[PDB]
Amino acid sequence: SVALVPHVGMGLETRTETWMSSEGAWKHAQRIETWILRHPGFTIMAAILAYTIGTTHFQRALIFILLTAVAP
Amino acid sequence: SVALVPHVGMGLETRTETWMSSEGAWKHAQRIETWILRHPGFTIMAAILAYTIGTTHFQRALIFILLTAVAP
Amino acid sequence: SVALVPHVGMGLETRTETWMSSEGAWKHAQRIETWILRHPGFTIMAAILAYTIGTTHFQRALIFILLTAVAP
Amino acid sequence: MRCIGISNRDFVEGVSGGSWVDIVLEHGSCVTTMAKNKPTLDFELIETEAKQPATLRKYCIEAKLTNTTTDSRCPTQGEPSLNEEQDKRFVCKHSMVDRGWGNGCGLFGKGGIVTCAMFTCKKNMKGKVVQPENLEYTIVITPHSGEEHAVGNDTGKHGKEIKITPQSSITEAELTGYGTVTMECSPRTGLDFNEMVLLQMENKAWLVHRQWFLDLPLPWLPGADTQGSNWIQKETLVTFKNPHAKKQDVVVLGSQEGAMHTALTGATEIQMSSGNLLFTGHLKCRLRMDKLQLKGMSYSMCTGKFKVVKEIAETQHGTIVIRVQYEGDGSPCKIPFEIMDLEKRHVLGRLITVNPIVTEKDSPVNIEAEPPFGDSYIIIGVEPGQLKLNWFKKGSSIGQMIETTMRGAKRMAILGDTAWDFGSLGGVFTSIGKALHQVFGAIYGAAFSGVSWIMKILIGVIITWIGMNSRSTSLSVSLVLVGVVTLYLGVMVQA
Amino acid sequence: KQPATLRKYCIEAKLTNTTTDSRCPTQGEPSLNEEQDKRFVCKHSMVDR
Amino acid sequence: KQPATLRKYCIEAKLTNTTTDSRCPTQGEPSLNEEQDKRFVCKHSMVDR
Amino acid sequence: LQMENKAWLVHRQWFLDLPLPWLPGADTQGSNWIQKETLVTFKNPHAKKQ
Amino acid sequence: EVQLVESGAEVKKPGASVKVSCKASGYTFTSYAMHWVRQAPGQRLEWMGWINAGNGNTKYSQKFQDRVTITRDTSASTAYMELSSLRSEDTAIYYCARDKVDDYGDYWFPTLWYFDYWGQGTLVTVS
Amino acid sequence: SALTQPASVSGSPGQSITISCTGTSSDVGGFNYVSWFQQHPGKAPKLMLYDVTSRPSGVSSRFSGSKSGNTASLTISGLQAEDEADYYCSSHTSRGTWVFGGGTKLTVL
Ligand SMILES: *[C@@H]1O[C@H](CO)[C@@H](O)[C@H](O)[C@H]1NC(C)=O
Ligand SMILES: *[C@@H]1O[C@H](CO)[C@@H](O)[C@H](O)[C@H]1NC(C)=O
Repeated sequence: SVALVPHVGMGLETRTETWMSSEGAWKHAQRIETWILRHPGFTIMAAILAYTIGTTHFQRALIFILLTAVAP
Repeated sequence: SVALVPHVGMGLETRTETWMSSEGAWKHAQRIETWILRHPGFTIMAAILAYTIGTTHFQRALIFILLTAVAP
Repeated sequence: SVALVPHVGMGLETRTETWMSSEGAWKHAQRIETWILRHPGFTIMAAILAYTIGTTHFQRALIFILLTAVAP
Repeated sequence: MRCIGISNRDFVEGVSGGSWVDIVLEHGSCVTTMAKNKPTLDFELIETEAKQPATLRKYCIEAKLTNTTTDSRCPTQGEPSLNEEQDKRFVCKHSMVDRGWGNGCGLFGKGGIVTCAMFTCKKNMKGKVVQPENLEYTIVITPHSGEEHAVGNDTGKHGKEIKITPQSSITEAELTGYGTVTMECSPRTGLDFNEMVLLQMENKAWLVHRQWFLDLPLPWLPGADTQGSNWIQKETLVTFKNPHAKKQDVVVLGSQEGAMHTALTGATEIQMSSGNLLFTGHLKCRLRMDKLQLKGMSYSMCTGKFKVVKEIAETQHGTIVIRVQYEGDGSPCKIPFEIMDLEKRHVLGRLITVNPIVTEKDSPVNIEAEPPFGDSYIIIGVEPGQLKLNWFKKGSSIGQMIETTMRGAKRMAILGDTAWDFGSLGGVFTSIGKALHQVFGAIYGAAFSGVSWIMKILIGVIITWIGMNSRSTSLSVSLVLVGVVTLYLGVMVQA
Repeated sequence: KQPATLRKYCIEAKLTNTTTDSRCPTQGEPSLNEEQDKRFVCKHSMVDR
Repeated sequence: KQPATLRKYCIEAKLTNTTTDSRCPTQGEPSLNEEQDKRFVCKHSMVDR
Repeated sequence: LQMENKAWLVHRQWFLDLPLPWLPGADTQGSNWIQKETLVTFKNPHAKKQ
Repeated sequence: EVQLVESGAEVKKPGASVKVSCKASGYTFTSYAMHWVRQAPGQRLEWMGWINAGNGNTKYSQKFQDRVTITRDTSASTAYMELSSLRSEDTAIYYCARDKVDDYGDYWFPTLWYFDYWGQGTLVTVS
Repeated sequence: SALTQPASVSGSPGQSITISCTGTSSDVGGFNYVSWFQQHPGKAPKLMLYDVTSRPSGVSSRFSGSKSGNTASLTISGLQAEDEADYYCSSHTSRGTWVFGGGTKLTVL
């Protein structure tokens, strides 16, 4: 629906305040932390898969944050 | 019949839009895809014959796309 | 148009004659023959490009007759 | 003015030696010609016309079979024959049936059989043809008179038209004011009739070439009917059924009209319901403008107080068009128009409507300019009422040059060698340029003839692969000389 | 004995009531009342104005 | 000063005149008289019979 | 864009590809809504009536 | 130099058909459209308008779409007006209205001006 | 599908009068095809304006028009006795048809 495509990166930003900033600025993090507390097993499995592929130590954190981030 | 030899590559081109462009511009590319997705076994077996006849991958893909093109 | 997809390979052929057996069995070869006799230089260029690819005689002749049979 | 808002304008700059310039102009576009100290004119071919059509060959579309007769004979006793068989308005084909005692025959073999039908047409397709003479073009000539309601108003008294005929093809235009312009066309070397058949359906009309028209499998009859009854290849529109090797039968094929509309995919539609008015093609026209003055020199600069009655509103390939109204004194006068900027004052931006003139003071005069690729300002008045207007133009620095390059390669792809006759006599470079384009076009011809949209793309990638994997520095010639060019032509065909 | 039809195709048609409608650039699409009924065949294209 | 509307998105709507029609297997798909309008939203789907 | 009594200032290309049943701006008698399927759904739960 | 005369009618009857004509002078006939405008007594000027040309392809009205057709001829340079199924409110003063056709033969857009010259008007009545 | 210019306006000679006309977004809100006419009671209606500010030959510079969206306004500056006639507006719709105005009766005395 239109609850997605949230008009977030269209340029267009001025000095005045937008429609809902200080609610929309942190709602993405407060929704991704509730999901981990309600689903820890995918976090553990994404940790194992993220440690398996990605030889060098930075790719562990990159693939881990992307795997736990693309899954809402 | 008369609806073949469709008077296409015979010079005589101008800036004006012809009798059928955007209707006859893609009729072969649609009827070939319709023919493939309703007759798949000749495309699999044509991929087998094209993989057999041909040393490098370029002439294998070439014989594949020509053998797919010659069938109606 | 609808005058394509000419209902040729569909099974269903019995001992009885079809709608244009002996008047549709050779219209493709006559059309290609009069096309070559009206458009020779694409067959010369098809011989040249057929010769430079195909590191044996068989796929040179094969790519030649296929490149001939694709163009109307 | 008459060129504004048509999406195909093709500005022509300059003039060489004696005051003549060489332009090619077609139905889709209309050409704006700018010179140094001469008014800017707008040229537009509006009407190609064939005048005396003489029919060549007429096909049939829908037919009718009556008077079906047949005749068989015993198996060893040769072949049957009918007196209707030698009549040319009857269609016949020999076959054979099974014969025996049940067929009242004897000898139990395969006896021959004939079958007749009176082939009768009821829908024709007259393919007319014309000669290169009595082929009468018509070109409107219009200047950039800054004049009310004339920018795209493609009607009225806003220009003078002249008609071009290949046996009398100079016909100078005494347009009002401004002097008098001449032009030297070459319409014989244009679309090349005697290879063009004006095909005609019941009301629709096409423009096909001869050798395609002569090779259509469809029954025909020459240009003089006079109780025709002599259709030539009648077998292409009947089919004879022999089921079970029993009796045979003759049926007609049906209306070939929609199949003919599929056959014309790639034929430019014209109309001949009245006249034979083509609306396609082009002609190379040498524009020779010697006695072409300005209509407004020796006038005075204005006193002031202009006002704008319609806003800036730039066109495509941005050239702005402002309509201004004068009030004041000294009513024939020169408008102090100039495109320039703010402080540390420069001037930047060409003026296309050269020498704009106020006449009949209570009448607005619309000026068109050409702003630079960034930000600029529009200054019109002088001492009071200094009419200073802002305008901003997007990009227009490198996209203008690559867009000009793409218009140049597209104009060089649609038109053939004639696209080199669009410039003001480059001398050696234009001549050897179109000489190499004639040689490379004649070698590009007798190839890619009948090849369609997809097939020259496929042959382009299989020639570009050979171009990449070659040796002896044959890479670049087989790549950019034929390969990428046949890719681009493979994209830009089927207009 | 008893056939039931499957699908009816058209062969020869005709077009009556040719209506068109255009609108100034950068302001949406043209709207026309005959686009609602589905006997009418429609296509959007771009003229220059 | 002077705006020009280019597109009107809708937010809340309602659906009336809900009608349906089915047809026996292998004899094609149905047809309904108000499918001809573009007010009536439509979808074809398979039921077993 | 103008909703019920508020208003916003949005990007154009963001506005045009917005999934909702739309209508042209010059449209009187606003009945011919175009992508109507983005505000309806078809319940065919089992293989029965929908 | 441009004069547009017309042909009047005295009085009609409901259930009949009226045929008013108009002669165009001062300019050619093949590249000029010729519309039709009503004027009922003390009412709004309604639009009968017919977009004629040198070919004859002509659009109907909207209120009077399936009620009236016209004819024309080039050699007489006359556009006709065959108003069928006359009623009581069909009495008005009918004008012929000069208009200019694009130079490509077709009539896609009208010009910036419409009606530079007019007919004198034919006051038809019904009874 | 009709124009809504008012019934009748009046003004003393020497003043300036304004005649407005409102319409749809299909004939006046988007397009510049707005013209005006002078219907004298014993004469065919004469063309007094072209495009929204433009003007035919022969028409004096007394007449001027404007457009502010859905409203096209006609301004007569410095009225005289030769303006006692009707004024009808016109617009070309996007559909392809023409609509005229109701008519304004102008008096000066
Ligand atoms: C189609 O044309 C006929 C004759 O002009 C007319 O009576 C009919 O109302 C038209 N149909 C529509 C849907 O307007
Ligand atoms: C929908 O149902 C109502 C109630 O019977 C009816 O009045 C209306 O005409 C129906 N709609 C259509 C399009 O028939």
